[PDB]
Amino acid sequence: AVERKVYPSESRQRLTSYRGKLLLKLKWSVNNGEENLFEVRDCGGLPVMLQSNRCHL
Amino acid sequence: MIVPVRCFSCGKVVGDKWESYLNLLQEDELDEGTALSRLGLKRYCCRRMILTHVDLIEKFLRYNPLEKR
Amino acid sequence: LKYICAECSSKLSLSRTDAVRCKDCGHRILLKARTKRLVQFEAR
Ligand SMILES: [Zn+2]
Ligand SMILES: [Zn+2]
Repeated sequence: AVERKVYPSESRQRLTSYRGKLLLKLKWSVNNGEENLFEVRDCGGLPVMLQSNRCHL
Repeated sequence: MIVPVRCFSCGKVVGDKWESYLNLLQEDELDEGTALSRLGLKRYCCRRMILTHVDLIEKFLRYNPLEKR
Repeated sequence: LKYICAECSSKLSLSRTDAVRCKDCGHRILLKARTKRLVQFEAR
């Protein structure tokens, strides 16, 4: 569905972590450039610090 | 947080003077000593109670769990 | 009505064996409301 912004007050009240999704796009290269398979992979919810450029405050 | 009812040292009721102190500071251009004297605070024990009050209740009140923000 | 949404602050009644969420918005945190009860104190 459509996601909604989460602010650290909710993380504090829920007694859980305040983390954002981390995405790496792998390069499944074969034979030095014969063909490359690309696929972004989510690698868990990475914690972020407050008041940073990746925080909603 | 909110103004104390009485002075800690002597016990004089100073809880009814915080709003008047702010009025005399804002409307009238009174310095703090003059405003405290004109409120009737002569002892420095009573003067400090109003001269040094912080009034954090106003900042507390902005976080209201009972009204949509 | 015994609960308050932690974000939109709208009073909501949560029945037993029911989803714990605000009906208006999608918030899963609810605050128990304080109802009228006798609570003695000493003015000291
Ligand atoms: Zn005094
Ligand atoms: Zn709600």
